[PDB]
Amino acid sequence: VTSIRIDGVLHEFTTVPGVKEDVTEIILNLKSLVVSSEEDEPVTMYLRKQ
Amino acid sequence: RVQELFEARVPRGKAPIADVTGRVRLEDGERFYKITIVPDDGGEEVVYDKISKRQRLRVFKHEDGSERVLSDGDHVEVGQQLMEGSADPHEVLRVQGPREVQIHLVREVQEVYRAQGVSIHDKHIEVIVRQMLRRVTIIDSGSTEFLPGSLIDRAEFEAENRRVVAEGGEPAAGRPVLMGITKASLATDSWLSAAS
Amino acid sequence: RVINRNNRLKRLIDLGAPEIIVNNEKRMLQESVDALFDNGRRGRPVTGPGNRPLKSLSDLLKGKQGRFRQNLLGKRVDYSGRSVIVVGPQLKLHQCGL
Amino acid sequence: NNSVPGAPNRVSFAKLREPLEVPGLLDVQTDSFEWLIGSPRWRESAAERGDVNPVGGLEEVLYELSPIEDFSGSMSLSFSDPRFDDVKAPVDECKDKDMTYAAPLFVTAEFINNNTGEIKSQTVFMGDFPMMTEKGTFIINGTERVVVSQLVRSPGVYFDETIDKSTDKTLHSVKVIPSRGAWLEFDVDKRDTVGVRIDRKRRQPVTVLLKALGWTSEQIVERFGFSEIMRSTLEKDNTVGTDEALLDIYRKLRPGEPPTKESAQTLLENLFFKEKRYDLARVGRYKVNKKLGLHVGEPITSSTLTEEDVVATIEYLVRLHEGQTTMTVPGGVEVPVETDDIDHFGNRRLRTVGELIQNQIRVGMSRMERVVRERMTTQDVEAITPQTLINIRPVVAAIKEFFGTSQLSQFMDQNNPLSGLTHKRRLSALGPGGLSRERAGLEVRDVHPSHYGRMCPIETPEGPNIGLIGSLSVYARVNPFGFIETPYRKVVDGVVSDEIVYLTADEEDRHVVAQANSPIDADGRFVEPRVLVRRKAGEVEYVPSSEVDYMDVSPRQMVSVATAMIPFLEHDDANRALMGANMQRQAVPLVRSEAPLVGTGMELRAAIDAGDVVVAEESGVIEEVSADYITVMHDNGTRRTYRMRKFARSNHGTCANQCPIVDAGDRVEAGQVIADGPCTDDGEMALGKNLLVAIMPWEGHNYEDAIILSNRLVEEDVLTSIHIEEHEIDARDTKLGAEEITRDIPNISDEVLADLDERGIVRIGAEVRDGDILVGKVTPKGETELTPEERLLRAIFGEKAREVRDTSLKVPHGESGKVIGIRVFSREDEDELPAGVNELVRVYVAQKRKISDGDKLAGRHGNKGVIGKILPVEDMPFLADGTPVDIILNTHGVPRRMNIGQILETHLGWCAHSGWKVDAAKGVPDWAARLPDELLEAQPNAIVSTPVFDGAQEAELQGLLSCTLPNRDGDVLVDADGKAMLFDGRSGEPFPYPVTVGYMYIMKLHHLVDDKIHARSTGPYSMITQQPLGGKAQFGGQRFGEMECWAMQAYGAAYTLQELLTIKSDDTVGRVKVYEAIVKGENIPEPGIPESFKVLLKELQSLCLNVEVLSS
Amino acid sequence: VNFFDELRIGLATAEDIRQWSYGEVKKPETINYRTLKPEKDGLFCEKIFGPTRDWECYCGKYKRVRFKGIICERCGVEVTRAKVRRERMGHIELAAPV
Ligand SMILES: [Zn+2]
Repeated sequence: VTSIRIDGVLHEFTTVPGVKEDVTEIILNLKSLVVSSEEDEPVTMYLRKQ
Repeated sequence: RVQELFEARVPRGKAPIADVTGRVRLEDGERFYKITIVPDDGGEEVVYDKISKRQRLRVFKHEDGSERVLSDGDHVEVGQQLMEGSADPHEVLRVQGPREVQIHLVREVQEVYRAQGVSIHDKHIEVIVRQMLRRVTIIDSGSTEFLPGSLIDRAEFEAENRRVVAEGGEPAAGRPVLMGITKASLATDSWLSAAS
Repeated sequence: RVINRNNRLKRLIDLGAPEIIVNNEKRMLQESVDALFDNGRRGRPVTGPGNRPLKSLSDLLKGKQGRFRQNLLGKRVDYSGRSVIVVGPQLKLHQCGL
Repeated sequence: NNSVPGAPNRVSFAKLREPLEVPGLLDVQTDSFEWLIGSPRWRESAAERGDVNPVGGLEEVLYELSPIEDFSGSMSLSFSDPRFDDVKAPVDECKDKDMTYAAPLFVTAEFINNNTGEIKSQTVFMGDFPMMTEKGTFIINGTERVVVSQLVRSPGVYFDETIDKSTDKTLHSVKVIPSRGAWLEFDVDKRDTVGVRIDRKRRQPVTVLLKALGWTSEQIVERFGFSEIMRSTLEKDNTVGTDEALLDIYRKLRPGEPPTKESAQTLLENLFFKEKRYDLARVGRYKVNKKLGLHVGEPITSSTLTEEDVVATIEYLVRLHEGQTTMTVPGGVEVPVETDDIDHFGNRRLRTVGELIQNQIRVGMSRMERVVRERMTTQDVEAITPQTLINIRPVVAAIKEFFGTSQLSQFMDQNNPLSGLTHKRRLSALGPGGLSRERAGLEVRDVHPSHYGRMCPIETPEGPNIGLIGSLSVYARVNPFGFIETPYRKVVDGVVSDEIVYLTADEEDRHVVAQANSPIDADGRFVEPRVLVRRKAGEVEYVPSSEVDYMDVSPRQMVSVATAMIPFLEHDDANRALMGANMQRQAVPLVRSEAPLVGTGMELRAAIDAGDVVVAEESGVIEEVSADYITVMHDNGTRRTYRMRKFARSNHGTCANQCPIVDAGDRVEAGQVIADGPCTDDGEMALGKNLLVAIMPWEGHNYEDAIILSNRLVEEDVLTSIHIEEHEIDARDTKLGAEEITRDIPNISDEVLADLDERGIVRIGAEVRDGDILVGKVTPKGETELTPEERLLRAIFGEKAREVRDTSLKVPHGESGKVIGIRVFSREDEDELPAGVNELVRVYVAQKRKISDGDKLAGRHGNKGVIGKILPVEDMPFLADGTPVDIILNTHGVPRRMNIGQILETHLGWCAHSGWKVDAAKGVPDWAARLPDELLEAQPNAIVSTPVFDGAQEAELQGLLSCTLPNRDGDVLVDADGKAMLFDGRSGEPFPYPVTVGYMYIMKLHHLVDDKIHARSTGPYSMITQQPLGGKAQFGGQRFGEMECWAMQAYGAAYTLQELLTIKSDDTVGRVKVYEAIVKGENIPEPGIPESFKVLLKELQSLCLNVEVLSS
Repeated sequence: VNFFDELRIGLATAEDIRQWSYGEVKKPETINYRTLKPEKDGLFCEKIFGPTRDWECYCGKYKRVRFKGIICERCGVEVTRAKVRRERMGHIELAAPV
């Protein structure tokens, strides 16, 4: 992962209602994510959970 | 110790000095030591009334040993300290001249520095002591304008003395003398630095 | 103070008056000039605030802030820079890292 | 034995049990204020302590004042019973809204007129009071404040003794130091002239003043018959007669005044019996009574000196001169006779915040009552009302200025909770009302045998203020008078007593104190017949096991709070221990904290009492939790909510956050931590991380305290911190007009202001680079103006027809990061602002810093260092199983500094991390006899704790290192000694010899590199001195000391010095020309005349001194 | 330029001070407290020392940059950089020797 985009959030030093940990903690957790790329261009994923 | 030595104030130890060479005739006063030395050639005895709380130092003998006690009736060389301590530079200067006091100061500073173990060359101290003792106090002005008892450097004093003598005017009687760093630096030739 | 007193002298001498007032006024002028060239040299120094002696003209030269001393304490120069130092064993003797 | 409900479980190398839990670490700070204001809890505590008279602070101070009256006796005023009210607004809003946490106080004043006989009583408002929050801090104008205690010498009598160098005879000097009044010095001299020095006067014989009171000569003879020297003095004095004596005393005190009997008679009582003019604190009176054993059976009420005290003092002095050991006075029990010591804690009292605030309000009350009495005397006597009398300005102004400018009001450093706690517990010794640095003697900075148990001897600032700033002991508690105490259990007949009592310095000296570490049988029987003991002063000697009276409580009774959490403190050196303790107060809160693997058991307790961690009040069940707030349901049906501040700038620039560590649907018991603040992990302090260390010199990159770090730390955010800056701009009115923040700004490209919003401020969440504009504003131009006409003219016509300059605020030199939030205060919205201001706006910039080169690191044993180089993860040495190390330490610095404790800490950390299992099938090994039965079986990443002065011994470590659990690969890495075989990352071949490895706790200091680095080539120049500005923020050049001039002269370098002094500091045309020449290819022109010389000329020419140049 | 063979301090004289200065202060008034400008011949009047701004006449008659060495007759001031204000002096006249 290179860069994220959180809807309704303007930067990383803040929180979002409904979650138990702020943006920094989720960024740290996402750092552990492992993915393999087959295409040589920036691709985009989605993560929608309510 | 170094500050006091360079400042050339009254030594705290203030050891007795051998003003003249002669046959020491010392009578040990348990309260105040009384020291007299019979001159060899002739003259009177210089008398010292020193404090007896100390322990007499070595007498100058053929052996020249530190363990020896100050034996009465012996003989000592001019300028030698009779007891442990420090000799006032003015006394040794007046009774020996500038060379002896210069070498004594150099040796004393070198010794105190080597006590701590550090080592430095002598010339760095010679360059300082040369400036420190470069003044000639004058007792009388006579045929000179300057006020008697005013410090004058040796070069200018000699120049004025020779100039006045060459024209027949009587010479001015002056003697060398040293001072501390503060007094040696407060009197200079450039006015701007002095104001600084 | 000095200018004000001089103008009072001028006006008074113009108006005309006996010797006592003129002499007193001249004395006051001399006092002010002495104070300006130096405060506290002689007599009670002038004090306006908190009974604090004022810094006269001559005070610009003597003292720690005297202009003579301050020229020797150094100046702030350009083309400078400070940072921490870390030992580097990969450098020759006549070399340094920036 | 975990007192708190849900603290993490960490078995400890416990061998001895402490019979009492550590008292509230902040009770000392809060008790003073509680006593001062007066609350039911304080009254109950005082009644429990046994004090007969429960008296508050405000009531005492404003009751000792009343009843005021006029000299004519026809009018009087009284007012008592001070009471307080509720709060204005919560603490959060007060801190955020810039208000001040306070509360109003009302005093019921009664207005009585003597000649008439009327009473006018009603409540009166007396301003606000800066109440103290539950964390022992003062919130003033939104900025945290904390007042530090002070050390003062208790007012009393001190018997000094100086030996004459010539006479070689004892000269006993007694000097009395009351709170306010005259000083009496009775000294026996070689001449035997036993005299007095009242207000630094000549030594007048004591007998003269003794007779001045009318003391019969026969009573002098009989009461001093035992004294011989004083009898000789009596026979030697010439002047005799009550009238003659008093007149002579008056002349000595006040010469040149009408000598009359009435004058001296009134002056005596005025200077020694008028309470207002001559007063002593109740502590002083009690201490003097105890010293002389006089007036012991009654509670002190009158606080004035008495004649019997003086006669007893002189009797004591003469008896001491005679050489007696103990002296007795009728009505007084036997007491010893000896000289007093200044550096004894039986004399140096402690004035908490209560005393300081009481004195300040006393001064305010005196100022108010002076004007009140003058007004009542002068104002009409018929329709006068107390409301019109009392003036509230002086007291409020006094308290405000005390909180503002008093040196005892310091910003509470908030790098981490430990620093705040230490600051709250600090014991200052300097400041107003105390000795200065130069006058204070050097001896006071040394330890005293009476410091054991009261003030820690280790913790101390490194700077010149060494010995003047201590810290309370763990178990120290201030007595109601101000003398520090220390718990003790009294041995009655050689059997330890579980019940404990508190003893002060004087009582401690008068008894026998045992040693806590001395073995004691489970039944309370002393196994050893001979037990070491501490005696009167600096004396220790074995004594039979029966006469011993007192025993300490715990081995940790003399260490400070900061020093109490340094493992293996019994192995380091004093200087190293002090250095480590001071370093522990400089950590920086990280992003992901981890609790230490090895640390004392005083970590969680020091965190709960720190106040930076919330805790449930009542045992309830959590319904739901959120990242921003929590809601716990009480068992009584009352819902409560706690709000947790997230990413709020700390008082020192660091960040502070709170992350709840509770789950939804758990019945949380009362007293259980609910959220972890900065430097915390599961409700316990964590100031650093755990790194795998190696001890070996590596290619000189760790030379002379340097340090090497693996890139794994950098790329994993192991030591990444967050720092939040703060900037603010304001638009204040001016005579030429009022400035207004506006998006538009003259002559600026659209791109530059592309970030500002419509209102004229940068949008939140926009990256900012150094030199960028942060907020725009316009400054009007100056022209001719008229106050009465221009206002109306501007109102009717000529609106917005004047020039405006640009003075927008921009980011300083060397700052960057995101914009997290913007706070704007407007006078339109009825927001309190400083006078003469309309719009003050502050912007917070938060930057995430990753540990880099030039950063400080240091363990808990005081071993500083810098990051010499950060090698790639592929280059660091790695264990035989492929585990690369994270940091390498030099070895030559360990034995010279003599801090061997860190080696043991590393070994124990490795042992705990790897987990151990001591063999027990054949039985407990002899070396494992004293190990706790539950400490023989550990798990990977286990937690262990070694209390100071009582921890695992060398044999324990030797045994543990031989039973570590094997790696998952089946092999054990380290040997019994603790060393291991490595593999070089560069050469690829193993080192010829093994090396030591293990986990050691590493903190992060606040001396970062980004703050230090700075450059300056060309920039703004000062206008008054024509020199470049100074400081990194102002983008100014560096200073050039005179020693540099001396060095340049030494080398004989001339042109370089010329440039440094002329062409780069002062000469304007020189700077312009040289800059242009460098821009082009032309040679640098020779410098000119420095501005300093020309200024000196044009200034010296002002003193009529024609200073020519003589160019010829 | 930078050649200073010697430096001698001489005792000045009334005519010397007359020569040095470019004006004769007459009123003690400082900068105006309302318009923040010097008062006529006050302790800061531009007619004595120099223009408050650079290349700026008091009356604005010759405010353009291209005027050096030109004294404005309307206001009787000179046009040079603000620095010249730093290197010109004033002498007060005394009605009574001191
Ligand atoms: Zn003009």
